[PDB]
Amino acid sequence: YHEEFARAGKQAGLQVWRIEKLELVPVPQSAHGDFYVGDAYLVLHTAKTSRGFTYRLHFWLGKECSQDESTAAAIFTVQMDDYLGGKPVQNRELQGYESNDFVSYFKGGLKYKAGGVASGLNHVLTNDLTAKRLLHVKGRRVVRATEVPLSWDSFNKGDCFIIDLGTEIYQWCGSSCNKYERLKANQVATGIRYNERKGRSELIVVEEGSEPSELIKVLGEKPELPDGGDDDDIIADISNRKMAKLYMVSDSMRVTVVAEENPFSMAMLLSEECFILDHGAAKQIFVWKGKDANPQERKAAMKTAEEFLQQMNYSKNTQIQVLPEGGETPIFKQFFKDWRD
Repeated sequence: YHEEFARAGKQAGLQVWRIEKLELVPVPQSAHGDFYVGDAYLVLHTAKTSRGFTYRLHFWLGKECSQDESTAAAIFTVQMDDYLGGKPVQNRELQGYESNDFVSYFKGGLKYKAGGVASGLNHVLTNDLTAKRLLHVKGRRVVRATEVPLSWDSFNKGDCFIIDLGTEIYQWCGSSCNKYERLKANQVATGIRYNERKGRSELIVVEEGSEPSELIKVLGEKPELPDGGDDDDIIADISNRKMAKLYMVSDSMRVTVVAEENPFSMAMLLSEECFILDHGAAKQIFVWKGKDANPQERKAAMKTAEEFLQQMNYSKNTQIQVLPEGGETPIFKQFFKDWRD
């Protein structure tokens, strides 16, 4: 019913919408990758196949968005899903914990902008040039630029920071950060100048201990810098250990174990029921919904999955992927020894 659903999934490519006071508002192509820290988004990826149209539906939740702001995103995803006839694959995306597939849609990386709809902020593209902000650039695999308070308190020796003053962008490189971190932060700074300023802006690379007068004017005198925190985010352990479990959901919700170790057999998946493939140790849980399974139980898959994490004492930041029968992902299918299409 909401106007945009009519625009959704018509042709191949990526479509980003931001939930603005219970309404779907498109996010322009240039703004793709920028997400407000206090907002909820809907990301739809359309793939053309011979005949077929394959959908990868994602709902991104901001760190500062409310419980009710999060609820609206979940409803919109359910409405979008049945609007697309239960053909799409749904994913709950959490800020700083989003999946590889979601991450792969934005080549320049992710930009976490402070504020949101409550601060009156828009994705409406502007020449701008009046901007004053600070971006903390972190991550080796995935480049994440986070909007941090524009002061020396945010700073650390081991990382790269981008001071965006509008007409000029400063790439502050910490004394103890390597070549890879410098290049990645540069790509973000080049991204602002070209994408947001149209190349009018000027890029100045700044070294710690050598900051210009303009920088120390806004920021003030530079004090001692804390040693760069080593994030060393958890990386999947490679072994011959079979860490996945197969569960069947029996309506609150009751989980019954099907298989105590992967590889699973395709026959275990019954069209009459909803299943949970647990790979919680590797940060991923999958909700497989049978074609002849109860429709009310199918719609509550996201809620069922969140309850599963809580019951099995997993982190609330575990990746949730909801799959319809026949719309299984290559990652889900590979847990099976006898997968047949």
